[PDB]
Amino acid sequence: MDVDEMLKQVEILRRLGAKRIAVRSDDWRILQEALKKGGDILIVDATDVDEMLKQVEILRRLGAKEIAVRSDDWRILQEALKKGGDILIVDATDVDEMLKQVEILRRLGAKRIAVRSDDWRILQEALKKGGDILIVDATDVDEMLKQVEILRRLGAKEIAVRSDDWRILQEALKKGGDILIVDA
Ligand SMILES: [Cl-]
Repeated sequence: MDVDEMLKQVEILRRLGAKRIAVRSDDWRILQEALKKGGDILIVDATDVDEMLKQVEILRRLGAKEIAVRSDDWRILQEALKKGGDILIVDATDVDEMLKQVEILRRLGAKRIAVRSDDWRILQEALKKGGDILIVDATDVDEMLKQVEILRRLGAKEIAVRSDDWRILQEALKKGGDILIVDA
């Protein structure tokens, strides 16, 4: 998720010093509120190609300087690359499929690729292949801390934690995670 709850979360996280806050939502209304409220990255959820391109253009005309497009369909991500979306968020399931998806995106000139996976094995292979942002899907506070910490001493320079619970994201802020991804 709700607008007043997302604003409240963003405000609390910013008042705790979060320097990179992402707001994820399938509703254009929430994301426009987050931009106005100062959210750093707007994460456009998986939608149709026509609706994704229309939302990207208006977020950009409204002043979004960091737009992320999330999609499991590689067609959307390329069309968002071409439109100029800033972060391409790969939500793949198969390992060898992910590095395949990442490699074409990078050859096409994607300068900011994010890989999203609850499986730490995929995220490491993404770190190996040079993905720019590792998006950890959280579930347990001590499990996320473990994954964040291993990823960090593996050399991950940009770690994002995704959670719908303010508890996990504050722990990720406390632990030094780079991007806090407010789920809605
Ligand atoms: Cl995401």
